[PDB]
Amino acid sequence: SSMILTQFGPFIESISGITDQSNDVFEDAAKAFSMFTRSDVYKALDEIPFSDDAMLPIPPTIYTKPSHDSYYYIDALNRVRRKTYQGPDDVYVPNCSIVELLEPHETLTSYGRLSEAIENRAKDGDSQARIATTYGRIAESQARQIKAPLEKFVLALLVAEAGGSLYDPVLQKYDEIPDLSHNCPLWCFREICRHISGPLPDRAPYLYLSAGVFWLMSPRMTSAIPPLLSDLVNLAILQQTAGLDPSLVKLGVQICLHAAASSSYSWFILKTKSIFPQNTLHSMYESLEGGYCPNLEWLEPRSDYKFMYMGVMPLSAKYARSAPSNDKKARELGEKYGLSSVVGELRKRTKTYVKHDFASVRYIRDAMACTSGIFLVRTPTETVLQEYTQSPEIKVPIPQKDWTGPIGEIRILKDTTSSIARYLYRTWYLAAARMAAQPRTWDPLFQAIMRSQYVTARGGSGAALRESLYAINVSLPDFKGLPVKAATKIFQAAQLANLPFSHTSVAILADTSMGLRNQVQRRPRSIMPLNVPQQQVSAPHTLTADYINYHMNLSPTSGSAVIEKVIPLGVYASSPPNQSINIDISACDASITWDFFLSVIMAAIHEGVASSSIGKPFMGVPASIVNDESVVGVRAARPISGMQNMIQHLSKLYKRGFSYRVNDSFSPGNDFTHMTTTFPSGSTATSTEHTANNSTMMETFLTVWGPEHTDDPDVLRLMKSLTIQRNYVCQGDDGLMIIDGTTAGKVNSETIQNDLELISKYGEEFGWKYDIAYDGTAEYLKLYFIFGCRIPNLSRHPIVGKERANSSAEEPWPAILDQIMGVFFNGVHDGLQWQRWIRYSWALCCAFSRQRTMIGESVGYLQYPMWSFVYWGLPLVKAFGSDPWIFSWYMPTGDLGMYSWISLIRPLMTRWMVANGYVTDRCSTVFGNADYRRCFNELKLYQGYYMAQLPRNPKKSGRAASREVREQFTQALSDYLMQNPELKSRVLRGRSEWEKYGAGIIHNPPSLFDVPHKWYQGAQEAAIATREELAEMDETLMRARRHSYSSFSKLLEAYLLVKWRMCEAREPSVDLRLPLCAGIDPLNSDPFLKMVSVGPMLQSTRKYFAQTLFMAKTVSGLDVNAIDSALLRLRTLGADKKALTAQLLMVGLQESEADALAGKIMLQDVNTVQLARVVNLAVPDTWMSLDFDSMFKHHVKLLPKDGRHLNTDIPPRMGWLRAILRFLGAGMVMTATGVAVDIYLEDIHGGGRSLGQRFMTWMRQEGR
RNA sequence: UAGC
Ligand SMILES: Nc1nc2c(ncn2[C@@H]2O[C@H](COP(=O)(O)OP(=O)(O)OP(=O)(O)O)C[C@H]2O)c(=O)[nH]1
Ligand SMILES: Nc1ccn([C@@H]2O[C@H](COP(=O)(O)OP(=O)(O)OP(=O)(O)O)C[C@H]2O)c(=O)n1
Ligand SMILES: [Mn+2]
Ligand SMILES: [Mn+2]
Repeated sequence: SSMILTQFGPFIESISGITDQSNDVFEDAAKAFSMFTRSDVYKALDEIPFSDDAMLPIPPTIYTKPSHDSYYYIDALNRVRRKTYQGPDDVYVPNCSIVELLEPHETLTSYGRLSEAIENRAKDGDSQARIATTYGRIAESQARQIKAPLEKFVLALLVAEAGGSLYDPVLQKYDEIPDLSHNCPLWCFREICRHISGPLPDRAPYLYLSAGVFWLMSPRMTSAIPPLLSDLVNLAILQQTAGLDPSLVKLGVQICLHAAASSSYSWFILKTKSIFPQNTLHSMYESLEGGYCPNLEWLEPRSDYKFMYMGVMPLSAKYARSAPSNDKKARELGEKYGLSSVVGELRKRTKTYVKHDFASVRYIRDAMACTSGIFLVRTPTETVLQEYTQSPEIKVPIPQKDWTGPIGEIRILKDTTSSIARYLYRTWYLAAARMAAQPRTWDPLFQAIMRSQYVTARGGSGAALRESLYAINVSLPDFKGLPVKAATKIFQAAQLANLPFSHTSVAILADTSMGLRNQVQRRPRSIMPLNVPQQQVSAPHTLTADYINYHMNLSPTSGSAVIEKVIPLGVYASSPPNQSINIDISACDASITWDFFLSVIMAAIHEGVASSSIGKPFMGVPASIVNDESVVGVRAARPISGMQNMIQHLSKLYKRGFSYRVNDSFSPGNDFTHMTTTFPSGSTATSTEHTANNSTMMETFLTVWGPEHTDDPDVLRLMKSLTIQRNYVCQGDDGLMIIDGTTAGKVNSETIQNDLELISKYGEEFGWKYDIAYDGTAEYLKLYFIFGCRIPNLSRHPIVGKERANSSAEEPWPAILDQIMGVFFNGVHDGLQWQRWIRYSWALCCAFSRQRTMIGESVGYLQYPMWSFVYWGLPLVKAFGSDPWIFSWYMPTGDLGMYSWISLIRPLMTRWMVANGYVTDRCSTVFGNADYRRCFNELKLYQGYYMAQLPRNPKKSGRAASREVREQFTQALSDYLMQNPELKSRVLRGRSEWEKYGAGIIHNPPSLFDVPHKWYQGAQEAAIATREELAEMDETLMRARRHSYSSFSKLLEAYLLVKWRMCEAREPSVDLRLPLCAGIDPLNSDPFLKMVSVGPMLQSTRKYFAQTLFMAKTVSGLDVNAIDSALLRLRTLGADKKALTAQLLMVGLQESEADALAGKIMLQDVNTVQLARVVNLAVPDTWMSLDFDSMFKHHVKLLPKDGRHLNTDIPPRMGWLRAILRFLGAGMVMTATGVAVDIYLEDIHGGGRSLGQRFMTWMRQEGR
């Protein structure tokens, strides 16, 4: 550690709260990090005096593996294939030797890549060589699934931990987290690597580079080492940052060692990934004595996902685990994978927890962070053959006699059918009828929005489309000479802009390009990038599904972020006396096929949409005539609407299937088109469509099937009390059945058990394998709940992992900084120990803040000041002589965050500056007699501040674009969007109108006329950048670093004029004995105190924020939040109604609607969150789990604590000020470590009137 | 070639 201490000494102290932070120390540490060689990190690791408790037997078979050759073969189709040994799954990268297939590197002599000799032979066609290349390429691919070299994460850990225990400001004592000599993962990482390198000077087992991956030329290396080491690094860091229990951590190291020990690391990891969850989470409290769980009320209407805390629910034996015991299967699983030692130890400990509290949920949490975090990987060929193969087993087919004759491509489900499809057809027909009945549906704007949905900078199988068209002799414009990426649906849009639907129809049957996705703890999944025509024709399906989800069921449309997965619902569902069944349908996409679902859905839509769409086109598609054979004998032609014409063509595609074109870059010679009946995932229908069928079938069960298949009085009662509108929440193939409890306690376990079994049997009837889980736990959208307590699953957020499906290289340097920051926020949302996490993050950041730059022998260095990270969100540990750890990780981001920490130590800063020579005669309103201008330039605070706001990736704009083709393109884009003359006309009105009532007031008028321009830029920025464009980006960051400044942003200089008074601590909003999120307990002071004082966010953030906008959606390309800002800004700038009416017309609204909304906007009382956008203030993501709405409303007093002040009074017409002011008060409160306090407006320098004009100036100047 |  002397090697680490000597080199990072001062820095270590600055991030441990012993000494102040400063850019000089920081940048020097950065330079030290940059000059540490890989092998030096292993040397540093050797200096560590590991304890015996940190050691465990390392399996010798981890080093001696067979040849890859016996693990592959060539099939009847000549494609290289993985040869199965452990079962159908055994398709991943096998654990084998690899050195025998390498050629030493020219320079890094001890490292090697795949023999170029082997590849050429493979490219020739040699079977043995192909096998070898494939294994070589996939093994490498498995190794690329990480953010950067493992040594950087390790080094930062060394630096951070060299600081020793941290003193808690609140608890007023040092934490007791074991030091590194007790870190078992680290010991393994060192020993495993040392054993491989052996007598070699190079200590790294492999090198993660740009030129690819290189293996250390040791006969001891294995294709399983990269995954293994990556797993150990994650555990190593968490044992120190999440305060994980070391005894548990060793259990996780064992599974991993067993994984590398097996014949296929990934396969093994996959087959055992439920060990920790099963022997802890899903087995808690078989016995229960005490503890408290939340008591929540689900407000009406349940669709709002809005809840209210009502105190605590005392627990007792009355609530012990009633769900079936998983013991048997659990022990079996352990026995089958040689892990019965671990499974047993876990069962033993789980039984010792007889009280529900912080301690026990922390144990579950700790247990679950130990699961491997690797992104499983296998060759494309295999994913495609394993995912587009299985077909649903419809145990009860829809009788052939139940269909009418054809009506084009569809057949009507006779209403005489006794098939369960009867009800599936009803829901969709009904929905379709109501959707097409809506006036909005026929509005030129809505149809424009729809048509813009799939016009994105993403792929759409462009090549296959261009050739399907060529087959009918139709050539698309090539826009030869444009600097935009051609494989964008945006490019596609332009090529089709001026072509009749009848000419592009054939494209609906074009092939589909390959697209893949690797996931943590899951198998890779293939994706279907549908083309514009295919997406167009899919509309009716998508809209009818949306109509169902919005009006007929209880469903969520969530993303991937924890902030949007409705946490409140899980707390409710899992709190006794409530119970929940976690439903999931396995092989969902393979389950939605023509034979049952699609052939019925198409018919339903096509018929329920008939009368309202009659005699009308839709989204570009024309009406037409189709052959009719419904009735027997009677065979005529039928006039169908454009909307119907879509279903007509879509039905044709759903019937034929999809031609998945597989170009496997990992398996030489594996080129082939595979036809599959699996449902498309890249379809705009996918998600919404699966959510609708889900709830529809559940409705049919509870309402029809169920009741008809059982006379059990209780099961019938339980069922009757369940409605899909109140008790069943779902998204996609995920379902959460919430059985509310009574005063008599919870519903009988045996009656629930009976119910479930009927659901299972019910699904076999239409080819759906329900994966039902009834274990006392609530699990929805990978969010884990128990007794009202949310259990973060850390294993799913690998600190070093990163998905990399394609062979393409990682993004140039700067890019990694955004990834590092994301790692930090995860740690916040996941509840890691705040001080330990913040310190490590500073280590990690410093370690990635410097990059070597080239300009042609002009070897300089790019360096981000420590201040840039603050701008990005990382809280300061100690600065300007302040006390240590006064800043919380809930500190806002950007300007709002800068204002907050600076406001919290204004005096401190001023005093410090003066005491160091930065004195002046001019008294600053904010910093008194401090020479802040000279100070902030010298500390690189201004520099860091501005550098933070610069693009972290190369810009492609500015590439030479021959004006003429440049105009042809944006024209086609325009035509696509401006298909319907009525819409264009709407915008032209908005324009001439704008020139009379709005032009001049603001300068950001959003307009549909901009979209074509934004679309072009998007297609541009999607293209690969040049080394030149890369040099330009550096120069930019480096120019801002040289430049010196005299102020911050106009907005921030305004916030600084506002002073506050921090007061008495708030009272608890929830019981302090109440577990809400494992990890957030009295051992994690700041996160905890904030949780208790501020309160948890009990409403769905998606539903909440949807209430802060006048318009939900707009044409893709424009920003709903932008539009909201312009309208409110015009109003604040005193613009006339007519002016707002003009803006709305420029974005697509019909005058009637425009004038109505404009008039409505004018008189509304806009809420804090919505109003604060006029000045670009946004609720920090980190705050999303807290009740920020209460804070704004009841704990940020704008009335000075001691009465009215002249400066504090708010001018009549400047009420909007109060909203901006609220964000500033909360910003300081949330940034201050400890309990939320009540902050009181103390002062506004030039007064509120001056402040308002100041903000108005910024407003009217945006975009000039 | 890399989707919603
Ligand atoms: N349409 C669509 N749905 C997605 C996507 N990613 C996830 N989902 C949906 O949300 C669900 C949760 O998926 P996961 O893949 O577990 O993502 P995650 O939510 O980020 O998991 P984590 O807990 O580790 O943060 C599965 C699926 O129905 C995506 O890219 N597109
Ligand atoms: N990047 C992703 C990931 C998932 N999905 C969609 O999510 C849906 C179901 O989610 P999973 O449960 O994750 O997929 P399954 O195929 O059902 O997994 P398996 O039975 O193990 O659960 C189907 C799939 O198309 C998607 O469109 N895009
Ligand atoms: Mn599933
Ligand atoms: Mn699912």
